[PDB]
Amino acid sequence: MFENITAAPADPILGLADLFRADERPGKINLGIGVYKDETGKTPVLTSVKKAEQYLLENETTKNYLGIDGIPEFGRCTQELLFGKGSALINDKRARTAQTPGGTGALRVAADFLAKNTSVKRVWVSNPSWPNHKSVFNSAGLEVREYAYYDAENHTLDFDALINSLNEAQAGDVVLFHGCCHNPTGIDPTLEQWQTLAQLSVEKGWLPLFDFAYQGFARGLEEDAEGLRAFAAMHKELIVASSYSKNFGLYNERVGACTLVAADSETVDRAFSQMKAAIRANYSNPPAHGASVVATILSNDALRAIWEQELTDMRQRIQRMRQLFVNTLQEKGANRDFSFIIKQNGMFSFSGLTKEQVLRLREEFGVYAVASGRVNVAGMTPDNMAPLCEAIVAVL
Amino acid sequence: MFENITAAPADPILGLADLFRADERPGKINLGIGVYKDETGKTPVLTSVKKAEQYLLENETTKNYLGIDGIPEFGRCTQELLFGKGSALINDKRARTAQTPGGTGALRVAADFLAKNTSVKRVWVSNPSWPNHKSVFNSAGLEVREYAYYDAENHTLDFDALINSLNEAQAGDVVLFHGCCHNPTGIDPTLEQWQTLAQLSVEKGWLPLFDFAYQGFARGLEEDAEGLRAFAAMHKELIVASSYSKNFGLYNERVGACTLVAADSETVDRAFSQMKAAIRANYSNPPAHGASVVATILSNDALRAIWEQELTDMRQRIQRMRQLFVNTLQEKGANRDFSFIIKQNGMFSFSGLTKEQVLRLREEFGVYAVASGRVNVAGMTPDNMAPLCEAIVAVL
Ligand SMILES: *Cc1c(COP(=O)(O)O)cnc(C)c1O
Ligand SMILES: *Cc1c(COP(=O)(O)O)cnc(C)c1O
Repeated sequence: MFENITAAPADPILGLADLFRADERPGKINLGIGVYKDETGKTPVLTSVKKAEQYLLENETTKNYLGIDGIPEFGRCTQELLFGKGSALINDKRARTAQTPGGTGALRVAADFLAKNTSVKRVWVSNPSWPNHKSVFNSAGLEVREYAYYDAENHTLDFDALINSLNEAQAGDVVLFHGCCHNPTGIDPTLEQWQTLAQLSVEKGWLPLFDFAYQGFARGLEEDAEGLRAFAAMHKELIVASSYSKNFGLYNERVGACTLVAADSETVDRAFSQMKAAIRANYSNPPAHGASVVATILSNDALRAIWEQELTDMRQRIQRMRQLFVNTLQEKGANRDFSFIIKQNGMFSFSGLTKEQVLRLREEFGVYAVASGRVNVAGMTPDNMAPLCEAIVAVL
Repeated sequence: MFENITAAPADPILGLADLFRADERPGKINLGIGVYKDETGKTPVLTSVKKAEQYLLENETTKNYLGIDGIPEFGRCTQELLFGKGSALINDKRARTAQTPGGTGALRVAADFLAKNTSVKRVWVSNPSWPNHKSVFNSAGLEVREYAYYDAENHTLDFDALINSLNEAQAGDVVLFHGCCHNPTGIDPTLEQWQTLAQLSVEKGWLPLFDFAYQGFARGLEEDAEGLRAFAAMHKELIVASSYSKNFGLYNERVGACTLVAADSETVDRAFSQMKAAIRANYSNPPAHGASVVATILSNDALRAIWEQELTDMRQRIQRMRQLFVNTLQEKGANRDFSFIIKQNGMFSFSGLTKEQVLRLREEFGVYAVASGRVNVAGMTPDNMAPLCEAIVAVL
């Protein structure tokens, strides 16, 4: 039944790792990773989540099943992080949050729910976007379409092409928005554009799906949700797949949320019964440990203050190398002007390199990066900086 | 898009819990739960997994993503538990194990893989079986069929009806077998029947899917896998969805495995690339904590010996109340003879009651049970025994 021919193909970024370890040579630099790294190259456990883990060891007395939608505490800590404390959405009981395995886990649950209970047939994702978005949505029977976003040239958001392209969408189409700037480009909407897009969607009938995975890495936790909240003000129904992998550095514990908002509490509960039916048929109920850590910190004033200092250090560190890479590039020769790197938010950026400068950089220079030219600046440190900017000047 | 009409319906066992807490009265007894409970009514964390959790707090230094198929250690600890140490299957590199979120998580992954990469269209599950089996398989586009198993009368396995019914299956049909006896009935195959069914399947062309969730609760870890191994000897390809929820009492950490075996290593790796493609499009990669606890204990001789003493206490405790319930039923009046309860393995058993003796037992007697008459004997203790056997004699 399986013997002879089934198939393959390698993940874009995930197969690039098995030639990082294999290289002998001194220099070897991996940008092209997807996690954060500190000035010494490690992805440490946060001081704050180690404290909440000692709390959980001493306090937990059972390991019994969680409800299908998880830990209540977690759900409202999420709603308050995504929307704010005083939001018409929370006091009006318009939102329901399922605790889910990672942000990908939340998108597959948005997907199965939508594919099975709704009339939705296409979702519109940006070009470029995170490659695993097509697979999650195609696995739920939905085909994916693309709306312009960058193209390239000016190194910015091509606002008029995204809209002239978004007009080809009909009214029960989902359009997926990145809340916290864009993987792979780091490019925003400005608040005035998020407002210009929230009205459009209200008038054309799109149903927005915000993918929000890097909240806290652009200007701060609150400022990073103003796009979302600018749409949550205008919408009756919306969906958000949030993740706590990159901000609680809780990557392998699989900690995410799928929030559904619906117009009123009676509707959102009927809808959320089917979202819970979807989940029951996938993994049955969510992993407790990581969500138990996120809810213990977010509800403890001491702990939550150490976490926020730790998110501000990561955030400040990435900003530093955006600032420092574009400077070392100037004082190391540098052909092209890279000023665009600064205010392009978060960990990833398109270096601008061709799919030939990347392979020249990788075969015999030791710098790794994704062939699309996407680099992770959190893979950059101060004493690996000038070996890296030198290698890049060598190829233009 | 969601406002007005979507839908509902309640889970068989999972909705029965919200009227357990709501009852004031003294007596209130919940059988109809799905977890183990000790002689005092609690589902404690195992001594052994608390020790492995202190080890993990002191030792882990990162929380970075696991590969798609998880922790290597976990995978071979599983292969050695499912198949034995010296198995042609392991030394010949014929099996690949993905670490998965719970046993349900492994079945949805068997399902998506099969539905998308294979010609499989129907799977045959027993009547009765675990109700969430139809949903997992239907969500993957597969319809479910049923093979006779119990019907009722003799209170045993109706061997000839299951086979006369299994002949209506064609050759790329999956037939799902419960390895460790049967949810909901606790009824086996004997080893001589598992051998009689392994040949049948080899000759008709079925592809077996073993669901193995209660390994260690019938006679012991090894004896409980002899059905599986009696088929793994005869088969070229097979699938098993194993779970560590009920034996490591690790319920909410979501710890399971999906093992694929294929005829040779080159095939099973091609097949397992697509199984990993399936997983990537669902939750991306599995939760680390619980699997990290299972692999730390199974690879430590001290620790693994405390765990096995703890699995033998649970196993001995359930046997005790099977023994004691059928005795208190004799000395408390008792109409019918309940001798069938003993050697009917594990936690659940069909009490034999009608869907009217259950509702009489629940509305004004305080004993809870699933309407199908399924009881959890681990919900039975020594000083709740004679209140419960008394209530049952009262209704016949
Ligand atoms: C990382 C990421 C996710 C999901 O991350 P998890 O590791 O599953 O929490 C979702 N969307 C985008 C755009 C991401 O970058
Ligand atoms: C409990 C059970 C499972 C899966 O359990 P998890 O809680 O997800 O580990 C699968 N099959 C049967 C027959 C079960 O009883």
